[PDB]
Amino acid sequence: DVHLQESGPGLVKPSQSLSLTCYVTGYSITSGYYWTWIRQFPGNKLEWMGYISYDGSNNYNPSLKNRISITRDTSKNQFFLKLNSVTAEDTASYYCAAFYYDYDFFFDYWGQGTTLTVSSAKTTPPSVYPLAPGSAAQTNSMVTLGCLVKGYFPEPVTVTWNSGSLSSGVHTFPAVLQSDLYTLSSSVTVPSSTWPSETVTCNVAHPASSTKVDKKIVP
Amino acid sequence: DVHLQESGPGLVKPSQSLSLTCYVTGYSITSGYYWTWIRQFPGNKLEWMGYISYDGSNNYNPSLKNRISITRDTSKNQFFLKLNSVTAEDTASYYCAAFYYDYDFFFDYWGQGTTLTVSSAKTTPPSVYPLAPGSAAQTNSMVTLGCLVKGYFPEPVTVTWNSGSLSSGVHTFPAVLQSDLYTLSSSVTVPSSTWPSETVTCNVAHPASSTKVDKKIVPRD
Amino acid sequence: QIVLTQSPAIMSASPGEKVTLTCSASSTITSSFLYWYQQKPGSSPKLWIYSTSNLASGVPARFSGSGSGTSYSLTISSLEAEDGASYFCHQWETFPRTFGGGTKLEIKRADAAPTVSIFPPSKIQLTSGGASVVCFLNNFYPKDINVKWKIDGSERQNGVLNSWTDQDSKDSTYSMSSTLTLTKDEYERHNSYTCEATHKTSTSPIVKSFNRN
Amino acid sequence: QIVLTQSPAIMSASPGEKVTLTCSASSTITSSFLYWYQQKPGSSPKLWIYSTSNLASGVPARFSGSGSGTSYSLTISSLEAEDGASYFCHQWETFPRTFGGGTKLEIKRADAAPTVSIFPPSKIQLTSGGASVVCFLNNFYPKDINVKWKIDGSERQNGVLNSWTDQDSKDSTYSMSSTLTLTKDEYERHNSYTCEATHKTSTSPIVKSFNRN
Amino acid sequence: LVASSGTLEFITEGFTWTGVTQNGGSNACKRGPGSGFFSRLNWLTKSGSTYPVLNVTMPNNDNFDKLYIWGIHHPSTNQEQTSLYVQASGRVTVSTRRSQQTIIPNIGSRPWVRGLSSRISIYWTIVKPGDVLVINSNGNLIAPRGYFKMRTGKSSIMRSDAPI
Amino acid sequence: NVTMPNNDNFDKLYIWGIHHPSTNQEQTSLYVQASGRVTVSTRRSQQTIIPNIGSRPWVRGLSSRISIYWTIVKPGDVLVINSNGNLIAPRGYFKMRTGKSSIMRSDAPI
Ligand SMILES: *[C@@H]1O[C@H](CO)[C@@H](O[C@@H]2O[C@H](CO)[C@@H](O[C@@H]3O[C@H](CO)[C@@H](O)[C@H](O)[C@@H]3O)[C@H](O)[C@H]2NC(C)=O)[C@H](O)[C@H]1NC(C)=O
Ligand SMILES: *[C@@H]1O[C@H](CO)[C@@H](O[C@@H]2O[C@H](CO)[C@@H](O[C@@H]3O[C@H](CO)[C@@H](O)[C@H](O)[C@@H]3O)[C@H](O)[C@H]2NC(C)=O)[C@H](O)[C@H]1NC(C)=O
Repeated sequence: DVHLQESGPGLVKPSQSLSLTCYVTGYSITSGYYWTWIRQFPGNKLEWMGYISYDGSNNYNPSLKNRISITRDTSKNQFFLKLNSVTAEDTASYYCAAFYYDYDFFFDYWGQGTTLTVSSAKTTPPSVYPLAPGSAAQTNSMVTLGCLVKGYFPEPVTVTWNSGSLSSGVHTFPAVLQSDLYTLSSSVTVPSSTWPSETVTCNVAHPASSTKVDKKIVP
Repeated sequence: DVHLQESGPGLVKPSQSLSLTCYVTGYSITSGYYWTWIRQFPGNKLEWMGYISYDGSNNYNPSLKNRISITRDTSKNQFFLKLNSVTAEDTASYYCAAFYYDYDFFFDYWGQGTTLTVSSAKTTPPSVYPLAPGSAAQTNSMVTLGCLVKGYFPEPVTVTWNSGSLSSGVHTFPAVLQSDLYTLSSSVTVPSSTWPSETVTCNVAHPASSTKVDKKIVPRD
Repeated sequence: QIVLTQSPAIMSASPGEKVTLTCSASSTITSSFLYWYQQKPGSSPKLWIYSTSNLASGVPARFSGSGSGTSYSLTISSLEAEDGASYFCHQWETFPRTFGGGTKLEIKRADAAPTVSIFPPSKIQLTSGGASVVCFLNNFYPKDINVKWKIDGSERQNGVLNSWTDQDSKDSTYSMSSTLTLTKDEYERHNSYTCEATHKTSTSPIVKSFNRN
Repeated sequence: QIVLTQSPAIMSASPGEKVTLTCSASSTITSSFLYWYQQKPGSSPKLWIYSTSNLASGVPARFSGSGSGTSYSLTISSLEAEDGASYFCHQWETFPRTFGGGTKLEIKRADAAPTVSIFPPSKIQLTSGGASVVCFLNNFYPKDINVKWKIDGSERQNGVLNSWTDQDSKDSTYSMSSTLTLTKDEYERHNSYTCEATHKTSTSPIVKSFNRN
Repeated sequence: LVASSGTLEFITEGFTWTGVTQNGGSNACKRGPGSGFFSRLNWLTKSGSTYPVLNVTMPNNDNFDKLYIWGIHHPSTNQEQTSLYVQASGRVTVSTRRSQQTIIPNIGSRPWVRGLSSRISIYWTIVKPGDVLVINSNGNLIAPRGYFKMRTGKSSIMRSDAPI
Repeated sequence: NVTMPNNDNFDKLYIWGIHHPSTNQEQTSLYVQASGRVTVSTRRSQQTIIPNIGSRPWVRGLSSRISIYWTIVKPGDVLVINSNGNLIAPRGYFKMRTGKSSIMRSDAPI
């Protein structure tokens, strides 16, 4: 089939220019299909940004032309985005896709999508502190562990357990933002007993700051 | 799911009514093939219980019609079994399947199969105790662990290791029956050393009693 | 300028009910330029119905499809844990492609209480002048709950921050997270730190902190 | 109405021998309504030969096939550990579909000893009044072996139960399992508990228990 | 032959199309207000998440020749198939004791006609009295709802702009 | 991949065929490959066929069947058969006369 990979910065300051990129593989973006860019805002609202079909330099953007501006590179078989002068209003999730269209049929391809964050504040590494029940116990049943991520930006980070092996029973909440920094928490839960014994660590990663660090839990 | 799935109780008291079920997936049992039930007894002897082809309400049962009685539900595309009044003689493994047929060809599909047990005992949850060598060692080579299932009924139960990851070197013995209860044991065997360190558990399951529980072999060095 | 407005915007039902989302539209759209997308968190809209009434390469039967004028539909035979998500009707009539909001879908499950636990600020977290006391409130029913951070005494706002999560996969439950951040000093002020989970579950607010000797 | 009888019913051979199953039949069946099934434990009969002589979608070459009047056959070029199982000739002539018994097929391999181990009753198992002392005797040769539970002294029956297994996959070995059950008390009666594995392997019955501390 | 038969009298025998979605509809073959299709034809697509192999038998007991008008569907993209028929490669087979003809669909891109870029191929099978019709498809079958009566008579057809 | 040349001074007539199974498994069963293929050619000829698996009405027991095909090779040409399944190959060629014969449907007695 065809594949598409978003791409570009995780952030920018209000005013510069944004410049996404999609890499298609399995179809000459000159052989049909309307290569488009679609994003949705923090509020989870899908908004159509426009396209550029095999039809060429058509683009045939939306109703925010002023800057949504697109390209294609038939050689590299890839297409791009611009959006020029941006604001914080423009921070969201940017996706690229292709549609088929027929009067009786329809069919699309999207993408992992790239997150862009538009803000002044600076890319700033996070610190990881472990949440153990320590002091007082109160168990005789299932136990719960934490491990929180605080003081980071720009979004987003990824949390796990013993390298992903501990999937079930873990709730990683939505980081909450305060004065130019994010702070979140994850919530694993191992067997009533099984842990003290066994080693259990969270794996925190912040692409933004090349930060990859784990912090084994202990009582 | 996309073949044949048997179904029904794990047991019943001599005389009531047994009522199996087969869920086919991938063919309208109204499009050819003879959807039949076959069962084999404890002694391991396959017995042809009968059918019901696309041919409709045909059934065309065996020589034990008296009760073997079959149905189909085209809508749900699924067919059933009755056997009416049952004895203990009738306790065994019930399989459902479809046959092709052609004078020059033949080809079938079967099933995981369901075990039914005809007795008047009470379905009763099992207890799981772990088998570690603790006390004295005597190793310098591979180590062996246990984990036994005792006091359960009606059959059957399933045992495993670390969620099925430890497949090789494990023996799960035939549960032995005594006074209305089964008691079996499984026998894993991890590397000479590789264990104390690594976690190892057996996953015990008793459908009959919605019981699912594991017991990590707590090293008792 | 097309104006699509899906109705419930956020809603629930049970495993078996006959759920039905709608989606109006500024003007009229031809019966084959309206579609529906089924998006779950962490994914990306997945196509679900083209030409107003045809299921995409995967969608299960329970999902009918309809629509005529400036008004369309969805509908579910029954309803499965699985079917729980948000839907967006898409349009392709006139050139500025539109979507409108969407209709979230929580499902019918239990009614059961939280499982809480209180936490001490790390030795690390401390060695930083920071004191983060986080309290988890996992797998409870109704998305709505209300905590209260006490210490030695306390009812109103302090310096807490919370962030619930979305209905779980197979739990279709929820979990929330309050976190108490203080000065290393202000923390080594007392050794009294309670978290108060208040629920529809029971009248007496499952308290947690150091409820023992 | 039409009874089939496969001959050896239970038999063995070696990796390389020319194995040959038969199957008689009350009356006559037309060379194309007789099949064979290859069943291994825990599975379900797997088809092996249709129309009296054609291998089904997978069966390997080593299996020839045949049969004429009221008498048929099987046959294997060599014989591999794998081919080791049980077989049933099916018949589809007259309406009461038949199958007859089957011919088991154990294999030949080594002559080698058990690997034994003794186990204490669980802290749990105990806390219930029960004391299950289990002793495993794995992957030995000849299915025949004889344990003896000792304690302090003992040759005859006591309160033990056993259950051997079937010829292994690639080992074509066996394993057994005696299990001693007692009253918590009667167990906390002495601290001696030997299991005695006696085999064709050596004359001196591989004992295990606490042959150290 | 339809001209020489001189009669579109249609018997409407009913098939059992269990496990696929009957009565199709295209916006290019609309019936009044919305989508529609060919009166004498049935368009089958997946059940919900699949397309089982179809095997329907429809004998002919009347004393006259029966004329079956059926066909196959040709999608535009290898995915348009997947989309409709599950299997990635359809297959249609219509036969009798003396007949037999089998078709596979061709996936591709035709010119844009009345919206659609894919299309259908129309075929026919007549079954003589005392013979059965059999259809066996695992995708793209555009099955028939019944047979057309077969006259011998003295009729024809003519291209002519002369007013009657 | 077989080849069988024609050295004689006369047109050779080959009558062969291809087999169509009833189930996607009757193929597997018989020809291993999930999709047969047969090709019979010459320097000037060439014709290839692919089996249509399915269910034909019950005829003489069987529900599957065979498709008969023909190929003639002119003196000084070679015949080539290339199948990976369902091939119902020929055991030889028929002689090709030119003469003055025909065939007639009649019930009159000789
Ligand atoms: C392969 O290429 C052909 C042509 O290059 C594609 O067909 C074209 O498909 C587009 C839509 O994808 C049709 O565009 C529409 O044309 C009408 C008529 O002028 C206009 O009113 C619409 O607004 C739109 O422009 C176009 O008609 C059609 N062209 C032709 C002659 O076929 C075909 O879809 C391509 N297939 C793939 C899979 O890429
Ligand atoms: C596809 O459907 C057709 C018909 O629905 C199936 O053909 C039928 O196959 C059965 C056996 O599978 C034949 O049954 C035998 O018929 C004779 C003739 O009267 C009878 O003496 C035997 O006892 C038995 O009933 C049946 O004749 C045959 N019918 C026809 C017209 O084909 C076909 O097998 C199906 N294919 C698949 C794979 O489902």
